[PDB]
Amino acid sequence: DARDLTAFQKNILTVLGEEARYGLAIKRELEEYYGEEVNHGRLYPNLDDLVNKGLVEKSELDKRTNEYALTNEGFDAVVDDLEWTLSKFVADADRRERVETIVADDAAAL
Amino acid sequence: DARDLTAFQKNILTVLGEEARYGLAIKRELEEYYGEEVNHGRLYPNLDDLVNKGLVEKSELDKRTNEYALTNEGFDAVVDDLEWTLSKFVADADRRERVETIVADDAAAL
Ligand SMILES: [Cl-]
Ligand SMILES: [Cl-]
Ligand SMILES: [Cl-]
Ligand SMILES: [Cl-]
Ligand SMILES: [Cl-]
Ligand SMILES: [Cl-]
Ligand SMILES: [Cl-]
Ligand SMILES: [Cl-]
Ligand SMILES: [Cl-]
Ligand SMILES: [Cl-]
Ligand SMILES: [Cl-]
Ligand SMILES: [Cl-]
Ligand SMILES: [Cl-]
Ligand SMILES: [Cl-]
Ligand SMILES: [Cl-]
Ligand SMILES: [Cl-]
Ligand SMILES: [Cl-]
Ligand SMILES: [Cl-]
Ligand SMILES: [Cl-]
Ligand SMILES: [Cl-]
Ligand SMILES: [Cl-]
Ligand SMILES: [Cl-]
Ligand SMILES: [Cl-]
Ligand SMILES: [Cl-]
Ligand SMILES: [Cl-]
Repeated sequence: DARDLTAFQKNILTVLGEEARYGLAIKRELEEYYGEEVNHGRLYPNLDDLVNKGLVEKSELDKRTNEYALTNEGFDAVVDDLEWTLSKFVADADRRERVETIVADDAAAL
Repeated sequence: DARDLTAFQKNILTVLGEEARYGLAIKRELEEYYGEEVNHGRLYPNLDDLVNKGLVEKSELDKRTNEYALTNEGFDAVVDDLEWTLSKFVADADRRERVETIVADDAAAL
């Protein structure tokens, strides 16, 4: 599994689970999550790690810009952790109601 | 913030989101997740960290039950990360349906 990834690496995969993105756009999504700046020197070595692990695929677009996307193995890692999180969180009917409301509101906002 | 926690620390919170637990029980749940041993010396220093951060407490349910449990702030942290994860995962109708099915199957197992 990918269950030994860092939180930062897992968050990259979560970002790419929404859609494929350029490196700079991943950085912005992570900054919005953390509420803090994310340095290029942290992001890109971690992207290279995820590509080497087969969880992310890279597509070069010019010379300063790459597009990154989940592989199926990377998507499986996102789903695996979501399934585990939900298995623990959905502990009674009120928890089930909370989750279902979140999902339906996210879908309605699309 | 709770968004700066390590993956290991976030996984403790997830375990306690299911129910309050004795330390040895947290260890078991984490070992089932990771598929590798989790040493005393990794788990308990991090439990102490989460207590000092106000996310976990030692609770005394009755006179003979003293377990680890989420504080209100710890529960907020678990919900906050689930909300962010779902906001990125629920990216179209098929993703919506997938999460609905995960939740329904979890609920049925209760
Ligand atoms: Cl981490
Ligand atoms: Cl991290
Ligand atoms: Cl994480
Ligand atoms: Cl983008
Ligand atoms: Cl870029
Ligand atoms: Cl960009
Ligand atoms: Cl998750
Ligand atoms: Cl699971
Ligand atoms: Cl309930
Ligand atoms: Cl709830
Ligand atoms: Cl309901
Ligand atoms: Cl609700
Ligand atoms: Cl227990
Ligand atoms: Cl114990
Ligand atoms: Cl123990
Ligand atoms: Cl026990
Ligand atoms: Cl498992
Ligand atoms: Cl305490
Ligand atoms: Cl709680
Ligand atoms: Cl999550
Ligand atoms: Cl959010
Ligand atoms: Cl899907
Ligand atoms: Cl059902
Ligand atoms: Cl059933
Ligand atoms: Cl049934």
